[PDB]
Amino acid sequence: MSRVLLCSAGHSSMVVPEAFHAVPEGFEEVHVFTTDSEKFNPVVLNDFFHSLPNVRFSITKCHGLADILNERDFEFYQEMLWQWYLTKMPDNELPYVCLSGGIKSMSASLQKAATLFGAQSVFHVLADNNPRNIEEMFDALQKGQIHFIEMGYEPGWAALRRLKKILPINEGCSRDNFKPLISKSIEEILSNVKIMASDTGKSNQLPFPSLAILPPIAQQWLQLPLSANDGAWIQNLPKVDLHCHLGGFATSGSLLDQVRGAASEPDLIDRTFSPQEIAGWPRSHKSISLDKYMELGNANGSKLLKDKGCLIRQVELLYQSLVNDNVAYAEIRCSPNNYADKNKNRSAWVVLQDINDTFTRLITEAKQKNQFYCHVNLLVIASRKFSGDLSDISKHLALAITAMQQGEGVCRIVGVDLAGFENKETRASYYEHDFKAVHRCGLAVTAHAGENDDPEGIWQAVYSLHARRLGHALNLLEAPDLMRTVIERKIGVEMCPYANYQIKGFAPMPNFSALYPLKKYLEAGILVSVNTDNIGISGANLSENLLILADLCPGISRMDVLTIIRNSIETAFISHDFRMELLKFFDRKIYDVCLISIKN
Amino acid sequence: SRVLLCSAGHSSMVVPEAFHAVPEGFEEVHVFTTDSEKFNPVVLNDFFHSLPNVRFSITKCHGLADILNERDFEFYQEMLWQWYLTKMPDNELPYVCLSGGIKSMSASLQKAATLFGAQSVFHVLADNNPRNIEEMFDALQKGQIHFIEMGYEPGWAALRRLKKILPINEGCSRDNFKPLISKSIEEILSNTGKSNQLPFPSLAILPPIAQQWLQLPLSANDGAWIQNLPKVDLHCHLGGFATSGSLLDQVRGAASEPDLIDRTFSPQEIAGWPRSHKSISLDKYMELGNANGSKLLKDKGCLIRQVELLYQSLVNDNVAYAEIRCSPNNYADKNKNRSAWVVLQDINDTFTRLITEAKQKNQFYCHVNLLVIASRKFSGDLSDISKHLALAITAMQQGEGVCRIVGVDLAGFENKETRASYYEHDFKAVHRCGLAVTAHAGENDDPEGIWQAVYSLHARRLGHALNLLEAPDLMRTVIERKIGVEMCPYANYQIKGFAPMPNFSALYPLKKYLEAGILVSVNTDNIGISGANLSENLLILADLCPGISRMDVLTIIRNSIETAFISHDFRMELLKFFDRKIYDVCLISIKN
RNA sequence: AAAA
Ligand SMILES: Nc1ncnc2c1ncn2[C@@H]1O[C@H](COP(=O)(O)OP(=O)(O)OP(=O)(O)O)[C@@H](O)[C@H]1O
Ligand SMILES: Nc1ncnc2c1ncn2[C@@H]1O[C@H](COP(=O)(O)OP(=O)(O)OP(=O)(O)O)[C@@H](O)[C@H]1O
Ligand SMILES: Nc1ncnc2c1ncn2[C@@H]1O[C@H](COP(=O)(O)OP(=O)(O)OP(=O)(O)O)[C@@H](O)[C@H]1O
Ligand SMILES: Nc1ncnc2c1ncn2[C@@H]1O[C@H](COP(=O)(O)OP(=O)(O)OP(=O)(O)O)[C@@H](O)[C@H]1O
Ligand SMILES: [Mg+2]
Ligand SMILES: [Mg+2]
Repeated sequence: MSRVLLCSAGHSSMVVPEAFHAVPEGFEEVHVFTTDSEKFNPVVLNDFFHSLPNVRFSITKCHGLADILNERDFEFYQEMLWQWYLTKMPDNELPYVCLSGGIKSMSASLQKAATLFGAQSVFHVLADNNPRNIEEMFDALQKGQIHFIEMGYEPGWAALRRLKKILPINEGCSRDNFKPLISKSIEEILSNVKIMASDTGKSNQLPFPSLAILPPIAQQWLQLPLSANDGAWIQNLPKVDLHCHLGGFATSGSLLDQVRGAASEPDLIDRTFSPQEIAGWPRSHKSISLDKYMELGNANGSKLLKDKGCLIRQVELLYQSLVNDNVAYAEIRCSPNNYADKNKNRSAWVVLQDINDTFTRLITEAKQKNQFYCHVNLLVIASRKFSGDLSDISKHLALAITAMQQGEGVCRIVGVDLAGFENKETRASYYEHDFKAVHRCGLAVTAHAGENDDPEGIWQAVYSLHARRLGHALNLLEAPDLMRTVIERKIGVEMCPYANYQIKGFAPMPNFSALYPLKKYLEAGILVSVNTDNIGISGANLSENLLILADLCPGISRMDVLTIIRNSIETAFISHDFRMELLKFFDRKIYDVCLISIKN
Repeated sequence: SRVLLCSAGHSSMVVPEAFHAVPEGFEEVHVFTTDSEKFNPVVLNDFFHSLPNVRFSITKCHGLADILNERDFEFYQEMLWQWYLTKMPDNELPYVCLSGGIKSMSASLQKAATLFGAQSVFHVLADNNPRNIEEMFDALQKGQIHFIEMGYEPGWAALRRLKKILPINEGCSRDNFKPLISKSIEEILSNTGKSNQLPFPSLAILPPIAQQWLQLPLSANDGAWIQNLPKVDLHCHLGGFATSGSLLDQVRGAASEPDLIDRTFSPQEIAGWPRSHKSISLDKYMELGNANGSKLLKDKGCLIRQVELLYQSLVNDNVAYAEIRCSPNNYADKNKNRSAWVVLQDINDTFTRLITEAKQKNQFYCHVNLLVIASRKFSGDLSDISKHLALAITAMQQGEGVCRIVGVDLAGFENKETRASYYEHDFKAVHRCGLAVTAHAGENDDPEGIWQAVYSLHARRLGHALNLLEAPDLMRTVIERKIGVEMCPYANYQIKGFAPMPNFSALYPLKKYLEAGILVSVNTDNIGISGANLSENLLILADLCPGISRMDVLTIIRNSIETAFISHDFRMELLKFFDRKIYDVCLISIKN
C-alpha cells in the first residue's frame, strides 16, 4: 500500500508541506509538477523533505513554459501533466490530490485529471495567515489555524487509466515533434460517448470481450478484414488453445533433437521415421491421409516418451512454446497409457502425475516471478483401440475420474477425449452406460469428428455422450438440424485451420474447391475455437493458425478473431469463478494490445 | 439556452470578460457569489445595462464569507448545487467558467458542472490584470485576453429531477441539507466477479457515477427504474393471468355465451396478499386460480380476450420478450368442434396479430413465444403427454409468424409420481424436431430427478428447483452445462416461505445462485394467482435477498435472454435492442 | 497560496 500524494505549486512552495501535514496519518511519497519558472524555489521543499528519508519525493519540471499564456501552452502543459500523472499511480490503488497551489487553469486541469483517472480523495488546505516561513506551520497546526477541505471521491474510468502503457518512446515530448497522445485519449472518450448518444443504430452493440471503450479508429480497424500483415497484432493477442495433443508437439527438428538429448538414458533412443518429402509444410499443396499424417508424427510419442526425462523435457518445451505464443490458457490432450511402462514401475497414473507435477511447477515458478504464464489443464484422451483389450477405454475413464481428486494444483484434469477410429464400429451409441460414471463425477467430454462422421453419429455424440465440445466437424452445415442443435445447446467445435487444411483440403489448394466453413459457422453463431491439434506435425503454432484464416476464409475480420478467442474461453472446461477471472484478464490484455496495435 | 455561469471574487472583471467568450454575441449570463462586502455589483450592473437583452441574475450566499471553515464550505457547496439545479437550462447544457472565486469554490463549481453537465468549461486570463473597463476595451481591441478551454464536456445526462424534487427554498439555513449524491460518491470504493459479470457492454459508456449507482444494493424505492427496464419472462402460464378483479370481469364479459359463465364463485382472500405473511400449500395456490382456466377459457371469445389482456399487461410491464405456457387441451372442447390444435392456432394468431399491429404502429411490443405443456396425470389416461408432444411438434412447423412454438414444458405437482424421470421414452422425437424441453422440477424435488431431467431428458431449463444448494454435484452439473433455472420469487415466497416472512428462517438462494454462476431468471409463474407482475417480482428480491445489486438485476435479465429458446440470429438483435434500451433508461434514471 |  502506497498513498501517492499529488500537488502542484505556482511559486508558493508552502502548499506541499501543508498538504503533507494536512493528514497526520502520514503518506508514502509525494510528487509535484511545476513549471520551469525561475521564481519557483525547490530548495525549500528539498530541505524540508530531506528530514524524512522514509518518504519518497520528486519534482517534475515542465520545460519551455514559465507560465500559461495561450491555448497552445496550456494544452501542452495539460498533456505533460496527464502523462506525469499516468506515470505515478500506485500499481493497484489510487493516489491523493491537493489543489491549494498554482494558477486556476492548472489546478482545474489537475482536478480534471484526477476525475478522469480516479483518486482516493481530493482535498485542499486552508490557513488564516498565508505565511512564508517553515518553522511556523507546526505552531499553526498545534493552535488549529490549519484547515483542510475534503470534497472529492471519484473512481474514474478503469479503461481510461489502463492506457498508462502508451506514454513512453516519446523522447521527452520536445517542442519540435510533441505528440499530445492523452489528448487523443480524451478525444476517444468524448467520441465514444457522442456516438453512443447522437446515434442509435450503428452504436447498438458488437464487442464480445466487452471492451467498447477503444478509440473509434480502433473500432473501425477491428471491423476491417485482417491480412497476413496482422501477424504482429495476432502474436501479441492473448489466445486460448483447446485442441493440442502432447505427443505431437516436438516431432521433428531442433525441438525433437533436444528432447531426445535430455532423455535420461539415451541407450534406448533410436532414430526412427522420417519427414515427408515434396510436402511444402506447413502450407502443403496436396491432401494427406489421416493415417499418413499420424505416421508423420511417429518420430516422437508413445515409443519415445516412455522415459521420465524425455517426457519432462517434452512438457517443459510445450509450456515454453505456449507462453512464447502468448497463449494464456491451454488444455493439453495426453495419453498416459501410451507412455506407461510397468517394467520401470511407470504406470499410466504416475505418468499423468508427472505431467501434472511438472506443469504445476512451471506455472507456479512463472507466477512467483510475476511474468506471463499459461494456465494449462489436461484432457485424458480415452482413445479407441479395439485390438483386443476392451478394458482400455474403461481404464482410461477410471484414471481420468480418479485424477480429479487431487483437488489442489494449478493444473488439473478437466475432461476426457473420445478420439480414435470414428468409424461406425465405435459409434457413441454403445457407450450411453459407460459414461454415466464420467458425467456424474463432473468430468467433461470432448469428441472427435474428423472423418466418416455421419450426422447421426454427431447426434449420438452430443445427445448420448453429452459431449460439451466437438472436434473438427467441418460438415455441420450439410445437416441444418445438426447445426441448429449445436447452436442451441451451446456446444463448441474445435476447428484447427492447419490440420483441416492439410487433411481434408480447402481453398486455395489446387484441385480443391471446398471453402473453409469457419466464417459461415461464426455467422451462424457456432462456438468455434481455433486450435493447433498438433504443433509438430502440422508445423505451426496458434498464431499461424489464426493468421491462415485470412486465406482459408477471405473477408474474416479482426473482431471475428476476438470472437473466436471469446468462444474458446466460453467453451473451455473451467469453473465459473475461474472463467470470470480469465474473462477479466483477457479483456484487460485485449484492451492493452489493441491500443498498442492502433497506435503503432 | 445559451447560459454562462461564473463565480465572483475580489475583482468584478470576470463576468465582462467572459461575456464575449462566444464570437457572435450571447443571450443570458448568471453570477453566483457569497456575502462578502468586497464585491460591488454596481460595475457589473452598469455594464449589463448597456445590453438590456441579457438577463442578469445575482445570487448571494447568505451568512457566508471567504469560505474558511469545513461547515461553511459544505453549506456553500449545498447551496451552489441547489442554485445550479434551479438555474439548470431546460434542454441545452450551459456554459460555465470558474476563473473567479476561491480554489475551493472553483473546485466545487467544476464538480457541479461535471456532475450535471456543461456546454463548455472555459477560462479567462489577462496578462496585465486590468481594472478600469477602458482597459478591457483596450484588451479586446489589441487582443491579449486569451480564452483557455480544456475540451468540451459531455456531462452526465440524468441529474436534473433533483431540481424538481427540491423547491426554491429562498429562506434557508444549516438545518436543511441533502446528501443524495454524496452518499453514492462516498460509497464509490468504500464498499470480485461483479465487474467481470458486466452484461450489455454499452454499460461501460455509462458515467462513473451511474456505474457506481448501478453497483449499489437494490432498494424498494427504485420501482420506477425497475419498471422502465426491458425485461424477459420465461415462466408465465396463460391460464393464471385473469383470475380476480376487473380483469376477470372484463374477460368474462367478452365471452361469446355469457349465460354459461359462472360469475358466482370467487377465490378467497388472504391478508397481506401478495406479500402473504403465512405460507400456503401448492394445492390451495392452484385453487386461487380456479376462477379462470379450463372451465372458463372454453369459449373462443373469452380465450381471445384473455390472450389480448395478457399481451396488454406484458406490454404495460415493459416486458420485451415472453414465453407464455399454454395447455391447449385444457381449453379444447368437442361440443363446438374446437380441437386442441385450433385452440393453439387461435392463441398463436391472436398473439401474432397483436404483435404485428403494435409493430406497424412503431410502438413498444412484446415478442411472445408459446410453450406446449405436457401435463402428467391430470385428465386420467396418460395419452395426453403423447398428444401434446405431437401437437407441439406439428405446430412448430407453421414457419410464418412472429409468435411461434419453441418448446414443450413438463409439469409436476409436488413429488414422486410427478417426477421428471418416468417418460424418457417419448422425447427422442421432440429433441430431434428442434424443440426445447423445460421441466417443473421444483417444489422440493430430490436431486436424482433433476439430474435425470438434465441428462436423460436433455432439459435446457428447470422450473424453480430451489434445492440445488444441498446437492453440490448437481449444482456444478447445472452450472457447467449452462442450464438455466426459472424461479418465480413471489410464487416461491408464497408457497415455500422464506425471509422476511414471519416464522420462517430459510432464505432465498437467488443471490447464491447468481454468485455461483447459474443462469438464473426471474419470472411471474401466474400473474393472476400470485397478484404480481414481473416488475414487482424483481423488486421483491431486494426484500427476499438482501444485498442484491442493481447490476445483479441486469445480469438476471441477461441470463433470461441467454436461456430463452430463440435462434442465435434473433438472439443477437434482441441483445442489441436490450443493450440500447438499458443504456437509454440508465442514462435517464440516475436523474432521481 | 499567480489574475482571492
Ligand atoms: N486425430 C486423431 N484421431 C484419433 N486418434 C488420435 C488422433 N490424434 C491422436 N490420437 C490418439 O493419440 C495417440 C496418437 O498416436 P500415439 O498412440 O502413437 O501417441 P501420440 O504421442 O499421442 O502421437 P504419435 O503417433 O505422434 O506418437 C493414439 O492413441 C490416438 O488414438
Ligand atoms: N497468464 C496470466 N498472467 C497474468 N494474469 C493472469 C494470467 N492468467 C490468468 N490471470 C489472471 O490475472 C490475475 C493474476 O494476477 P492477480 O491475481 O494478482 O490479479 P491482478 O494483478 O489484478 O491481474 P493481472 O495479473 O492481469 O494484472 C488472476 O485473476 C488470473 O486469473
Ligand atoms: N405448478 C404446477 N405444477 C404442475 N402442473 C401445473 C402447474 N401449473 C400449471 N400446471 C399445468 O396447467 C394446468 C393446470 O390447470 P388447468 O389444466 O385447469 O389450466 P391452467 O390455465 O394452466 O391452470 P388453472 O385452470 O388451474 O388455473 C395443467 O396442465 C398443469 O399440468
Ligand atoms: N419490443 C421491441 N421494440 C423495438 N424493437 C424490438 C422489440 N423487440 C425486438 N426488437 C428488435 O428491433 C427490431 C424490430 O424492428 P426491425 O426488425 O424492423 O429493425 P429496426 O427497426 O431497425 O430496429 P428497431 O425496431 O429497434 O428500431 C428487431 O431487431 C428486434 O429484435
Ligand atoms: Mg486431434
Ligand atoms: Mg409454473
